[PDB]
Order: sequence, then structure tokens, then C-alpha cells
Amino acid sequence: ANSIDILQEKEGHLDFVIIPHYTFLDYYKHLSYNSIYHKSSTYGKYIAVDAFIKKINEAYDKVKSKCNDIKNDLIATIKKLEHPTFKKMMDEYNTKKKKLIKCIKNHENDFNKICMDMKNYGTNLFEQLSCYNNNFCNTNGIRYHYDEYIHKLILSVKSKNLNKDLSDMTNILQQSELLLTNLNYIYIDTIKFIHKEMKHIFNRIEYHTKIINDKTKIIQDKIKLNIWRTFQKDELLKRILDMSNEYSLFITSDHLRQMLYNTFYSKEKHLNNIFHHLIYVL
Amino acid sequence: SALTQPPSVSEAPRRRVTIYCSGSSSNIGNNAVSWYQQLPGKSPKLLIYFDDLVTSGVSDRFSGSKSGTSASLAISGLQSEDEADYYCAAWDDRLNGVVFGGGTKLTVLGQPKAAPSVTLFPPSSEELQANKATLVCLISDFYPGAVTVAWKADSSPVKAGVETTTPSKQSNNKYAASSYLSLTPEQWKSHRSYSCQVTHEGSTVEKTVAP
Amino acid sequence: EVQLVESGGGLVQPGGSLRLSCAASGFTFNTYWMSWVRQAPGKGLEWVANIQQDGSEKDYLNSVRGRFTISRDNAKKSLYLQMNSLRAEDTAVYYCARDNPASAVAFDVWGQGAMVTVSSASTKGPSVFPLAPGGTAALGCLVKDYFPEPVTVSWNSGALTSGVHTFPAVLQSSGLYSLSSVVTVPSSSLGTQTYICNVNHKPSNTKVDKRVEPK
Repeated sequence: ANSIDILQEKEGHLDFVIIPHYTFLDYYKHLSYNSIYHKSSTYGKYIAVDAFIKKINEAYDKVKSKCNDIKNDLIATIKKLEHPTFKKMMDEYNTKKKKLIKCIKNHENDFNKICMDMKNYGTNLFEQLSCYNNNFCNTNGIRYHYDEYIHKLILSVKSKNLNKDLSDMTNILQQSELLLTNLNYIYIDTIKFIHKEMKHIFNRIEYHTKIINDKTKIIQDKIKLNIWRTFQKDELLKRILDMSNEYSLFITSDHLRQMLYNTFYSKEKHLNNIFHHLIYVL
Repeated sequence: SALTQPPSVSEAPRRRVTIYCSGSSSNIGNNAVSWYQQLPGKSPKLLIYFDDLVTSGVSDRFSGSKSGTSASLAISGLQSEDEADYYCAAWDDRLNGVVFGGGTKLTVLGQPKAAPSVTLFPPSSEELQANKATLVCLISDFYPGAVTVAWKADSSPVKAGVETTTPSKQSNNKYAASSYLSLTPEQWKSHRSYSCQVTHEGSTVEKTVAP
Repeated sequence: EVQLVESGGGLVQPGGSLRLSCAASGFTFNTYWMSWVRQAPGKGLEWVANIQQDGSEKDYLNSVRGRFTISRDNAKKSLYLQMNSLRAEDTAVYYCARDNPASAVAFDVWGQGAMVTVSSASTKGPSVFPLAPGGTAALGCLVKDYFPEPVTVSWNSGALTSGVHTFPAVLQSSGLYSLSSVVTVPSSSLGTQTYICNVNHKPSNTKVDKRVEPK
């Protein structure tokens, strides 16, 4: 329950991410692709690699779907709480949230089984990597995989002002708080809850933003040291594993950041609507 | 069996073959289907998994598909080397176990007729020295996997003491069988010639032994 | 490279116990689910059991629950099947298998198989007799009246290792088996190598090497 993030990107929808599994699955995807791009004759294996990863993802999602009944119960409680007795309504929110997390933990073994399959497949591909001479293995796999799978994400990140998104959220949180205090009720207890929700979401966004910024710089510097050059086989495998670690850590926070950003602004509409209702209707 | 497969399917070379695997919503409908090839006398090997993934190293002429409660295996550009038994399997939620299909034997057509290679042995120095006697008729490489075996003792039909095996698929796609005739060492000495007669495709190959 | 080798097969009396072992090599055994699959002679495949990487989850065929125990030892890279209260229907070749992907329940690696026979009949060793001879005269050995299967006859302590024909055994109306193994000697006219037949019936601990033709 410490490494589980909850997202609500759109009204009436809820999902969850077990953070170490996302990172784990993502890591072995980079490792697999690096293993097939090292030789030009194994490029065509990408169809099989894509198809295996797709099967793993569907298998993982099918395990997630087992908690759909508990999940939709929580969703309908959130709708009641966000669309205006509050202690009873909030107590039912915490208990339903607790059932969701217990449902997720009761399927850890199913989740781990699918994760171990991805690891084994990626490692089997990794183990077949060969060189013309082990004293100077090529790094074409590292270069190609970066150019075709990673570079677009680094540029998409660099094209954003993630720090400004945080200041925009902090200002929204501060101004909405100062609004509550200079007010004058079921509408008040509701606004305090969504504000508390948006505040936790914001701290999660801030957590991932810091990661993205660190990893953005780390990746861009490390990739320069690992391409258009050769390495002894032991060193090549080490750098591939290191790149795949950086990539997966970057991709997890980037992924979660976007989903959390959407959740924050999905909640803000409720906040704004309940404020406009407390003023113009009442 | 929970999964239903045709007992046999057949097709000429260069063509495409389909083998269905009929199941239910508790097995195929909800779980991943695997497919296996078992060559005569060999351990099985995995062809297809996750319904339609081709295991690494397996030829691309093998493909998988599944829809609803039925799965299927396709073999294109058929080769006589593809002659084997094919099994489907999948997890079953109601049984909490793997259900296997009953298997399907694949027969590739247009295989040229092949006459049996027959070898007949008389009772050994030992066995005779050990108060015993048996005739060994070894039959191999007959493509049409059917043979009739007759035994003769100085041209008289032998109706007792004969045990013949069912024909068996060799690695080379042809068949093998063996026929045995048991006798007392006095019986082997009492006759001049013993004959093993193997009939295949209306033609008869004969082998004879003498004490 | 990747290999699975079974041991521990043989003849057991009904209601008796037998333990199969599987030595794995060429891969990280500790990171995979492992399995047992069986095939009765002339019959189809029937799954027996699965076991998780650390042994915390075990799955069994309905008909063997309570009687069979699948276990593993990752340090020894070994898989086990403790078979208790054996029944005649348990008679089959038992294959050790790797379950990968385990989410797909796929047996991606198979062993050579271990023969297990559940019978009230007793083990009988065979009387191995040599077989006397297009310019390629042939000959071999005769493995007479044994029980149960299998019987292995190689020509490694001899020669023509690849070009032999070991015929499937006949099941006589006595319940005993008999097989013959012949090799098509390429140089056969008053000219040959030191060919020897290596017949060993393991359930009867018979190991007879018969050098049918020293020449």
C-alpha cells in the first residue's frame, strides 16, 4: 500500500498503479529491445517482442480487473461525496478505499507471476546477445533503441515546463484555500475534502516531477557515453542494464505525473463548480 | 476430454492444414491456449502459446488463433516432416488444472509406396543351448503402414506360437513391425525350412531359414 | 544447452510409493515455475502438477490430489514428484517440464521422460541372445521375456551408433515383453567392426553387454 498510486483522470473513472511492477515491466521491455537491436539480423524480432509484451500487459490488466467490483463501489462513493452526514460518507470512503488496496494486495502473487515471465523473456533475449569480438562489442542497439523509443519522450518532457505546472497548482490550492477562509454547511465539508484530495495528488505530482527532472539530465549525459563507441562484453551488458534502469525510472514518474496531472485538474472542476454553486445559487 | 480435437486430419504437401481445439468458457474462452507437436518416439515440444505466439526457434509455417470457445493451429507449406501428433491445452477455471486435448494425428498425403525390408533370424547358439527356440522376423521401411504376416514350416501353414506387433511410425515417416514364432528346440530341428511371409499392398516378400 | 533429466522411474506395486527427480541445467531454475506431465503408453498427454519458483503455490490434476506431492530444491536445481498410493491408471511416462510463460501455463521445455509402471506382477529380467547373420548382411541381439518396459540397447560400446534399428517390443500373451535390435552393417562381407549391444533392464538391474560380432 506504500507503492500504490490511485488515478482518477476522468469523471466516473478510477485506476491504480503498483509502481515497482510498472518499473519492473518497463525495465525488461528496454532490455528486450536492446537485445534485438544489437545485431541487424535480429531487428525483425520486434514483431514477436511487441506481441509478447502486449500479451503480458493484457494478462496484467486481467488480474487488475478482478478488483472491478470493489473498484466501482469506491467510484460510486466518490460520486456521492463530490456531488452535493459527512462523517458517515467519509467513513464509507476510507473503508471502501481500504477494500480496494486489500483486493490489490490479495493478487500480488498473480501480479508477480506475470512480472517474472517478463523478466525471464527479457533475460533470455539478453543472454543471446553476441559480438564479433568480446573485447569491442558494438553499441548500435543502445543507439537505435534510444533514438527510436526514448528520445521522443525526453523531447516531449523538455518541451514542457513541469516546474511551472507545480506553481500553477500551488496557486490554485492557495487561492481556493483563501476563498474558504473569507467565506460568509454540506458544501464546505465537501470543498475541504476535494481540496485535501488535490493536495495529496499535488504532493505526488511534485514527487514525480523531481524524478523526471533528475532522470532527464541523467539520461542525456549517459547516452552520450554509451554510443558511437565499443565496450568489452561485460561492460556493454552493464551499460545496457544501467540505461534500462534510468529509462524505466524516468518513464514511471513521467507516466504517473501525466495521470496525476489529469486527476488534479479533473478534481479542480468539482472544486470550481461547488464554489460557483455556494455563491450564485445559495 | 474437456477439449475436443479431430482424431486425424490430412492434406497434401505444399498446402495449408487446420486443427481445431473445441473447449468451453471455463477453459479456452478465458485462458491462453498452448499447442504441442510430438514426433514418433520423441518428447513433445511447444509450438504456440498465449493463443497465437510462436515459440522462438519454431518455423513460421505454424500459426495459432482462438476466438470464442474454440482455438485452431495452422500449418502452411506442409512437409512430410510435419507428420506427428498435435495437442492443444489451456487452464480450466472450474477444475483449477490444465486440460489437454485428446490429440490429432497429422497425415501428409502423396507419400510414395515403399516395400518392406524383411530379415528373418533362426534360434541362436544360446537359447538353443538354453533349451529354447524363437524365430525373429523384422520388418521395416514399409510406407503403407499395414502388413499381413504368415509363417511356414516346410511350406505348411503355422497357426500356433505367433505374436506380431502393430506397425509403428519410424523417424523417416515409414513403418516398422516385428513377428515372433516360438517353438521347442526339438521342433526347430524337425523341419528343413521356416518361412516368414510379409504381405504389403498385394505384394508378398518372403524370407526363409534352415537348421 | 537448456536440459531437463528425469530419474527414479520403475515398477511399483499398487498402493506403493515412488519418487521422481528432475535435474535441470542451462538456465536459472530458481526464476521459473516447473511442471510434471504424463503420457500413458499409446495415449494422450495429461497434466500432473505445477509449482511456483519458491514452492509457495502448487497445482495438481484432480485425480492425483492428496496422493502426489510436487516439490523443488533451487540450490540443487531439482524438481520432485513424490507419488504415494499408486494406482494402475498412474502408469505412464512422466515428463519434467518448464512452465514458461507461467501466466500462459506453457510447457516450453521437456525432459526425456521417466517410465513408471504400477503393477502387482513382478519384475523379470530378460534373456539377451545374439542374432546371427545387398552385400550388407545385418544382425543384432534378442531381448527375451522381460517386465516391465523399458529396455535400452545401445551400440556405443560397439559402433554404427547412428544407423541402428531397435524395434518396439511385442507384448506376448504371457504378459512379458520381447524386443530386437539390429544394425545394417555397411561393410558386411567377411568384414566388420567391434559391434556390441548394450542391453540393460533397470527394474531388474540387468546390465548385459553382448559383443555379438567381434571382428
